[PDB]
Amino acid sequence: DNIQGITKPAIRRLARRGGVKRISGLIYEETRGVLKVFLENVIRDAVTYTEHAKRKTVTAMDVVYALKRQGRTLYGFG
Amino acid sequence: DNIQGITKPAIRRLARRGGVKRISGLIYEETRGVLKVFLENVIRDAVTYTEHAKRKTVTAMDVVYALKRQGRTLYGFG
Amino acid sequence: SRKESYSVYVYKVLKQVHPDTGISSKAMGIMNSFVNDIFERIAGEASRLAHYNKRSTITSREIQTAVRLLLPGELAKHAVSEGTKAVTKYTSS
Amino acid sequence: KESYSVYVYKVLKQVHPDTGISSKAMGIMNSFVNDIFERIAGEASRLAHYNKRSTITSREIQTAVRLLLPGELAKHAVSEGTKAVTKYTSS
Amino acid sequence: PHRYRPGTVALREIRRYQKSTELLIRKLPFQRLVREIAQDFKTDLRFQSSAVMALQEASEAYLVGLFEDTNLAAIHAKRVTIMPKDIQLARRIRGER
Amino acid sequence: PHRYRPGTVALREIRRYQKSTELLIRKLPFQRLVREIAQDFKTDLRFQSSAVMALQEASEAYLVGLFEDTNLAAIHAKRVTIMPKDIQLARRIRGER
Amino acid sequence: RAKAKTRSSRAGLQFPVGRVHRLLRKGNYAERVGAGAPVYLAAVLEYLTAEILELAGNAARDNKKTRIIPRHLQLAIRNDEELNKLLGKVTIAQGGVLPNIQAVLLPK
Amino acid sequence: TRSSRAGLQFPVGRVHRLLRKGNYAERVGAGAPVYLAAVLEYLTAEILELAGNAARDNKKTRIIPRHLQLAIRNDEELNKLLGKVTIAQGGVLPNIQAVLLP
Amino acid sequence: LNGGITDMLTELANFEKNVSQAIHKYNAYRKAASVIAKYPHKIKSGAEAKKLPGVGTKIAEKIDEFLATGKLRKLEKIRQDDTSSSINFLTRVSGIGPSAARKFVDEGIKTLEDLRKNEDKLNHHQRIGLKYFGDFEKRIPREEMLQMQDIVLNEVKKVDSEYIATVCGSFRRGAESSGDMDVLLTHPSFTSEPKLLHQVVEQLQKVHFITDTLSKGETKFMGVCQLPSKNDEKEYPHRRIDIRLIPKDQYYCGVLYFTGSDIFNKNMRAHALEKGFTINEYTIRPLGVTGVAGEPLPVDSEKDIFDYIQWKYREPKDRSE
DNA sequence: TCAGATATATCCATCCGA
DNA sequence: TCGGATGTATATATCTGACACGTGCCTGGAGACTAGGGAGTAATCCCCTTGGCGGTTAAAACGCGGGGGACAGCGCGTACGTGCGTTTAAGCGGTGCTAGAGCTGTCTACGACCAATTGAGCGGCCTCGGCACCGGGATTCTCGA
DNA sequence: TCGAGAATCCCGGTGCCGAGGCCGCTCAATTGGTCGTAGACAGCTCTAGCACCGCTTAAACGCACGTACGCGCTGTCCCCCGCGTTTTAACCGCCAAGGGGATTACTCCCTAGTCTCCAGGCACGT
Repeated sequence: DNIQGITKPAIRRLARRGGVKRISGLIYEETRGVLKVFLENVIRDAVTYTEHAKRKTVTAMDVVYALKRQGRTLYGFG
Repeated sequence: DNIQGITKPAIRRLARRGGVKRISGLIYEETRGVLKVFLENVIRDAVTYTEHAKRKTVTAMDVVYALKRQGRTLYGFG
Repeated sequence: SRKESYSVYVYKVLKQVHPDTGISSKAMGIMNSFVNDIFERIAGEASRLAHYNKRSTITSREIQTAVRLLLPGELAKHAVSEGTKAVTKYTSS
Repeated sequence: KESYSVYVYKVLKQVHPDTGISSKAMGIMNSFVNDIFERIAGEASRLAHYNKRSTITSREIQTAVRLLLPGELAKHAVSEGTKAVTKYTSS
Repeated sequence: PHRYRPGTVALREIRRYQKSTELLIRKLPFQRLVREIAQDFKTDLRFQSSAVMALQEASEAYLVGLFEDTNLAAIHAKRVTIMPKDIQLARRIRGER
Repeated sequence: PHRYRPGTVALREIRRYQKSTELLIRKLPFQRLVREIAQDFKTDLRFQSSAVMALQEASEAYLVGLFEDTNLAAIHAKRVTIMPKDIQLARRIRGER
Repeated sequence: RAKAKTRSSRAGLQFPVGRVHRLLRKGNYAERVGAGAPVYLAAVLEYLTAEILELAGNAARDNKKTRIIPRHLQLAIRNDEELNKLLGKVTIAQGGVLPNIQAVLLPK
Repeated sequence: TRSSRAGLQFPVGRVHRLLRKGNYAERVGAGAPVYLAAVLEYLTAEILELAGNAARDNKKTRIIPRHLQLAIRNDEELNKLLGKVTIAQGGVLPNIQAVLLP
Repeated sequence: LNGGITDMLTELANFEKNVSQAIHKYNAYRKAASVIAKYPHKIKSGAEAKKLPGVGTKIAEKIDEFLATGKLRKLEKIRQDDTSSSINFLTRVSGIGPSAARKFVDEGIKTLEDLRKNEDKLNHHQRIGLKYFGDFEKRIPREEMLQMQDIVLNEVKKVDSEYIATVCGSFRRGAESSGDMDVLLTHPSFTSEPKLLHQVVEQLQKVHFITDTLSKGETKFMGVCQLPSKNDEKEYPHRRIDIRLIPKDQYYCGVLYFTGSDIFNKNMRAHALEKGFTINEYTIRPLGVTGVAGEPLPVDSEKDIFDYIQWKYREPKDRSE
C-alpha cells in the first residue's frame, strides 16, 4: 500500500540525473513495477540467506552477499 | 585476407535463420568485424589456457573451458 | 583406460520415465554435461555458504538452503519436497 | 579488526606525499583488495584442479594473472611479478 | 516576469544533479516500502539501518542505469520524449526480461 | 513467366531455415579463418578437428543472437529494413562496447 | 557377513550415491563431508533429470519419432518456463531455435 | 620481516596464512605470497595514482569517494577491470548527447 | 598560602597520573599546584591565580569553584569512586603502577589484604613492596640516615680503599630528613673508557646491613636496608637504598646533578647554556656556534663544574634554588 | 592546556550567453 | 538588458604537538630440522593430425529489372513543462524501554582411518530393426487474371 | 473468385549401421571395528533496535497557461528481392607420413609438521 510513496517529482529528479530530456505520462506509473520487482527479487533471497544462519535480524553482510550472488556487487557498504 | 571467406549468401542465410526480412547493403563489413572480435577474444584465452598446460596441441575441452570463462558454458561437445 | 560417467544411471532413469523411448549417444553426452554443471554449481554454492557461516563441515541443512537459494522458483518447492521425503527414507535406516 | 588499512595508508603515502584519504575511501579500497584477491585465488584454484596437479605454485598464479587482468596492466604486472620473484628468490 | 525558454529550466540543473552524490529519495517512505515488501516472506523480522541505506543505494543505482539506457535507446527513435514502450524494449533487449 | 510476390519467397526461406538445423557455414573457410586468426598470437599451433567444429557452433550461436537482437530493435524503430546503425545500438545496449 | 545393500539400495534412489560421496570428498570443497548431504544432492539430481527427460519424452511422442533427437530435447527445454529460467545461458550443441516469427513483419 | 626481506609493502605472512587456511588448494607453494602481494601492490598503486591525478585536478585535499569513482570510470583499462561493480555515493560521469543539445 | 588548593590539585594530579594515566595532565596539574603553593598569598579569585604561571582556564576555573563551594564536584566524585580509590591504593605500593593497579582492581585485588592473599600474583619487587609498604612510607631521621651513611661508607672503604662514596641529594643538601638513600660510587679502575657493585652489595649484606634486594646490576643496585637496633630498642623501619656506580670522569657530574635541587639544577643548566656549555648527569661539554656539542670536558670536582659555566660554586645547603 | 594552522563555509566584485 | 555562475578575503569546524631513560616483562610470528609423498626425467607406441592428389558438382559470383520501402516534408493539436499558492509529512532532535546479538564453558555424538570382503559397473563384441532416401505419385497455395 | 505451376505430404522398396543385447572381468563400494574433536546446548551479559512527542519547514500537491514535437497525413525515388546465367572451389574419395601425446618406471627434493627462539613492543618509576 506504501508503493505510492515514491513521489512523481522524486522519480522525475532521478531520471533527470540519469540524463533524460522529457518524461511522458505513463512512465511515472510504470517505474513502480520495475522497482517492486527488483526489490522483491532481492529481498526474498536476502531474507533466505539471513534465516539460513538461524538468526532473526537482517544483517548488512547478508544483503551484500545476496547482491553478489545476484550478480551485482556493490563494494563500500562493509 | 581470409576474412572475406564468409560469403554474402552465408551471412544472408544466417540472418534469415535468425528471422530477418530486409538487410541493407552495408552489413558485410560490420558482420565480418563482429565475427573477428568474438573469435579473437575467445581464441586468445584458448591458446593461453593451452600453453599453461605446456602442450603443443589445442584440445577441445580447453575451448569449452575458455568459453565457460567468457560467459558461454555451451554444453554438449566434450 | 577408463573414465567416469552417468550413462547407466541415466538409462535406468529413462526406462523408469517411459518404457517406449529411444535416444542417441549425443543426447547422453548432453545429459552428462547438464548433470555435471548442476552438481558443480550446487557444490560451489554450498562451499561459499559454509564459509560465510564459518562452520567446518557440510550438513544437509546447508544443502537444503543452497537448493532453495539456487533453483528457479516453484520447481524448487517441488524439488525440495522430494528431498526431505528422500532424507526421511535414509532416516528410516 | 585486521584489514589492509595500514598498508594502504603507507602505500598512498609512498605514492603521493600531499594527499588525504577519507575513511569511506579506506573501506572502498579494502573491499577492492579483498575482491581482487578472491577472484585471483579462485581462478588459480580452478586452473590447478583442471590441470590434474596437486598444489598451487607461482606459475599457476602467473597464468591466472595473465588470464584475468586487462592487457597493458597485465604486461606491467607480469614484469613487476617477475622482478619481485627474482628479488625474493635472490635471498 | 521573464518567462524562461521552453525547457530552459529542464535543460538546466542537469549538470547540477549530475554531479550530486545525495540519495535524492525520501528516506522514511523507502523504509516503509522495504518493511511492507518484507512482510510477505517471513513474519516479524528485524532490520538494521545501515542495511536499509545500502539497499536504497543499490536500488537507486539500478534505476538510474535502466532509465539512462532507456533514454539512450529512445534517442535512436528520433524522439525527444521517453515513453513506456521504450522502457519495455530496453528491458527486453537487456536480457533480464 | 510466373514469379512469386516481391517478398513472399523471403518468408518461405525464413520458415525453411528456421525448421532446419544444418551448419550453414562452409567448413573450409572457417578452418582457414581460425588458422589465420590464431597465427598472430602464437606460432606453430596444431589444433584438433573437434575444436574447430565447436568453435563454429559457438560462432553461429553468437551471430544468431546478435541478428535476432537487431531485428527486434529495428522493429521497435518502426522501420522494415535492418541497417548498421541498429546493429551498433544493439551492441551498445547489451553492454558490448 | 550377509549380502550388503548399497546406500542407494538402502534408501531407494536411482542415481549413483557412493560415487557422489567420493566426488564431494575429493572435490576439496569442504573440510569434512557430512552424511545426509550426498543423499539430498543425489535426490535433487534425480528429480531434475526426471523432469527434463519427461518433457523430452512428451516432445518426442508429439513429433512421432522413437529415438530422442538433440533438436527435440532443445525444443523441449526451451519451451517450458521454469527450466528456461534455470538454464538461461546454455547453448545446446546442434540444437536449433524455437519456431517463431515476428507478427508485425508478417504480411497481412 | 619476510615482506621487508622481499621489499614488499603488504604483510606477506597474512596472505600466506589466508591462502593456507582458505581451503582453496591442497598444498601451498613456494613464493605465492610474494607474487600475490606484488600484483596487489601494483594495482593499488595504479588506482591511487589515478586518484591523485584526479584530486590534484580537483583542487581538493582528501580522497572523496566521487574522486575515486571518476578516476576508476575515466580510464579504459580500469573500466574493463571493474565494469560491473558499483561504488557508494559516487555518481556518474558527466555526459550529454550531442543530438539533444540546442 | 594556597595549601588547600595545592592539596586538592595533589589528588587531581594523582588521579591524572595513576587513574587517568595522563602524564601531559599530571605534569601540568603538579606544576599548577606548585605555583599555587609557592605563592605566599591567599588566592581570592581564579583570575588572580591565573596570573601565576602554570594556571590556565581549567586551573583558574577549578580554583574558583574550590573557593566558591569549598570542594570540587569532580574531586568528590573521584573520591567516592571505589575503583579509582582501589587503583590509587594499589599504585601507592611501590612496584605497582597504573596498569598494575588497573589489573589488580579488574581482578578484584583492591586492598592490601588481597595483595597478601595474592603474593603469587606479586613479583619479587611487588612482594618486597607489599612486605614493607608502611616501612617505605616512613621517613628516615637525620640521625638514622647519618648512621646508615657512615656504615655504608665504612663498608665501601673496607671493600676497597679506592672506592669513593658520596651521599648526594638532600642528605648532601643538608635536609633534616629523607625518604630514601641515594649513594654515588666511584673507582679508579672503572671509567668512561662490573663486579665492584656486586662486591659492594656482598660486603653490605655480609654485615647484615642490606636486608632485601629488588634488583642488582653492574651499574645500579637497589634494596632495602635498616640501621640495626642495639638488642633492646624497637627495630628501625626498612628504608630504600639505591647505589649507582659512575665513572671517575662522570662521578663529579653525577654528584652535582644528584645533589640538587631541581630548581638549582635548572638554574645551573640555564646559566651554563647562557655561558656556552651543556651540563648533564654524565659530563659537561662545550657548545659550538651552531649548537653542536663537543667532547665532554673532564670532571674532577664540583668547583670545576661550577667554574666551567663561569658561575660561583654554591654549597649544597645553599642549593635550594 | 592551549592557541596555531588548516580545511572549510560564505559573499559580492566580476562575465557570460541567453 | 541580468541571473547563474568563478574567484579572494574573511571568518568557523576540526586537527594537533609540546621529556625521555634505564630496567625489566610478554608474547606472535621468524628460524631449524625432517620425510615421504608429490613432482621432474627418460624411454617407447601410435594414432591422430597433417599433408597431398583428382574428379565433381552443388554452390557461389554476376548482370538485369521494377517496385515497394526509406525518406523527406507539412499541419495540428494536444500532452506537457512552467509559475504559484498552499499543505502535509519528513527531518530533527529528544525521551525511555528491552528482545535479542553475542560470548563462554561441557561433552558427546559423529566423522575420519583402516584392513578384509566382494560384485556392480566398465570393456569388448554381435544384429537386426529404427532409421533413411528416393521416387513417383497426388494434394494444395497462389498472383497475375 | 480462378487456373498453371510451384511447394508439400505420403507408401514403400529397398538398404544399413549402430543401439542395445550379451559376457568377462576388477577395483571401488561395504562392514565392522577404532579414535579424537565441532558444534549443540545451557547459560549468562550488554545494545542496537524499537517506540513515541513536539517543533520546524520544505518538498510535495493541486491548479491555471502557452507551446512544440509526436503523430497523423502527403509525394518521391532508389536499392534490393527475385530472376536467370556462367564459373569454381568446397567436398568427397583415396593415399601416405611422422611427431606430439600418452603411458610407465625411476629418483629427487620441498612443504607440512613440530619445535625452539626471540626481540619489538608494554609497563614502573622516575
